[PDB]
Parts: sequence; C-alpha cells; structure tokens
Amino acid sequence: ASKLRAVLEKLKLSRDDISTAAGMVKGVVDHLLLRLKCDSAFRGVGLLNTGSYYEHVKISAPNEFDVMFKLEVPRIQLEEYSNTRAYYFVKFENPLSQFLEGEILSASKMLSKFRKIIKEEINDIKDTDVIMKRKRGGSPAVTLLISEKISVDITLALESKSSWPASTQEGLRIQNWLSAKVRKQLRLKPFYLVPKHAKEGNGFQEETWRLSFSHIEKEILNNHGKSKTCCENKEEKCCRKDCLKLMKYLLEQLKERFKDKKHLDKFSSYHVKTAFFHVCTQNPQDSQWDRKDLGLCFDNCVTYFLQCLRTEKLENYFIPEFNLFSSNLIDKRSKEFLTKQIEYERNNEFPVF
Ligand SMILES: [Zn+2]
Repeated sequence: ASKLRAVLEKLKLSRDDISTAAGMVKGVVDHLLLRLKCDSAFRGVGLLNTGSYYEHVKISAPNEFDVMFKLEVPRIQLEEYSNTRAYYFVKFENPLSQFLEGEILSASKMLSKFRKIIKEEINDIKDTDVIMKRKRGGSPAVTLLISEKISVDITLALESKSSWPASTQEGLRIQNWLSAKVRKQLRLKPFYLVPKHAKEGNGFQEETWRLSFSHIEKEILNNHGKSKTCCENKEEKCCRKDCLKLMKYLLEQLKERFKDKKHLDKFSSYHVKTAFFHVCTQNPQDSQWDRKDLGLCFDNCVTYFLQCLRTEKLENYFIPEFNLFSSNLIDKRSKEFLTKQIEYERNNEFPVF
C-alpha cells in the first residue's frame, strides 16, 4: 500500500514548515483573551481544556488554524428547537443580560460584541500585522489573517458543566471499543454550544445553538485504542489516525477539483470524522487497524462512507437521531454525485492522491 504511505509522508513533512506560524497564532490569541477578559460579560472566557491553542480542520492547508473560545454559563436551561435534536434555544441580574432577546440568549448579539471587541483590538495589535477578514457570508466565527500567510478562525462557544442533553442518552457507543468505564468518564466532561451557521439548512436567522463535542472527539483520537498502550511503542503502531487523515484529504481534494461547481459545498471534515468514528466502533480491535493493512482499513473507511451516501444515513456520533445525511440537509443529487466521484476514485487507486 505504498501510495497511501507516500501521500501521508507528504502531508506530514509539510506540517512543520511554519510552526513558527502557530507561535504567532498563540501570541495573537493571548492578547485577544486578555482584551476580551476586560469586558464584564466576557470575563469567564478561555480556551478549551484540549491541551492545544488551535486545531487544523483542513489538512490540505497547514496555514489555516481553528480556535475555540469557551464561555461558561452556570445553571443553563435549554429548550430543544422543534425536534432537531442538536439545536437549542438557551434560557436562564448577571452581565449576560445584555444579550437577551426577550427570554433567550441571542447568539447574534453576543457575536456582535465579540467581533467589535476583537476588531478594535487588532487595530492596536502591535505584534505583527493582523487584519480581520469579513464574510460573504453568514458564518459564526471570526477570521484573522496573520502576516498575509496564516489564517485563524475563532469560534465562540458556551460551556455547560451540567449533564449532557437528553438527545445524547444513546450516543457515544464506544463500550465495546474503549470501555463503558471510559464512556462514563467522558460524559462527565462539559458540553458546548456554538452558533449554527453557513449554513443551517434553515432560516436565515433564528437564535438557536448547536451542540459541540469536539473536545470529546479529540480525547478519543488521542486515546483511541482497545489497548491502553496503542501507538505508545514500536509493536502497536496502528493506522487509525492515518485513515482519518486520508479520508479528510480525499474529501478536500475532491472539494478542490469541483471548486466552482456547487455540488460538494455542503460536505465537510465533520461528515468524514463522523463516519470514521462509526468505523472505529464497528472495528474495535487494534488488530483490525494494523499498520500493514493501511490499504484495507482505508478501503473500509471508504466503503463505509459510500454506504452512508447511498442510504442517506450518517448518524451524528453523539446524537443518534440527528442524521447528517437526511434529505432535509443535503440533497440526494449531491450525495449521488459524491458517490460517483468516490467510486471513481476507489476504482482507479485514488488519482487525487
Ligand atoms: Zn493506535
């Protein structure tokens, strides 16, 4: 399976060029947090306990960073929006009162202050040239260009240390893979809520918030083996992380080839990551992920993704009644098209690589 390992080798030696870039990101991020912490409403702002400032959503694009700011909201009350099991109105004199539209927490008012505070603060930046970058349109993040080289998306999330919403009751089916002990410990961690956008497959603007468990995703990815010592020695170097990379890259490359067509606009690394986690769940033994079976394992990842497309069924991994592939969200023609692109790619030993 030399081609896949070739591709990987390329992706990795590229992940080193500007990690002086990450150094810049960290400095900007810290100035911003200190500025945001001056405002009474945002005093509890901070990074997620993930052991990192940033992540790379796009593995094609090392210079694009993703950052999350968390804001704890104690004693939070959620109202589930219309049977969509992932979107919620937030309800509860505290400083957050200024973001109330009536009874509910308004995302657009909070983001409004957030952008303005940030936008003024990079005008006085004086570390390196940092400019903002507007949206055409609609996104919840904030995007900065550092040194006309490095981009950072900043997402603001609400943190709740309450127990997880009922819609997750039957989620995170990792019992036969990681232990049920691990599941229990995982669900004791906080959960997060982010502004939906670009786009919601709705709207355009109700003030609902979407659940996020990207901190839980990260933790399983770094502790992903049946064996407590998976990937910690030369004898147990599995290919689970490599398959996710290849899948993310496969989607990205196809999204590039059809850049100015629109058929793949609604597909992202979240679908790939979600399918991947299902495959992990279905193939729980480390021996099913032996480094020497890189080709087979990837093929499984691909054929599992294809079945999801064909059957329009991709369950959110934490929220099982949320279908990322329902016709309500992605049109069938779009899935049919991605199916064909992907079948083509499998049949030809992956030319996009
Ligand atoms: Zn491993």
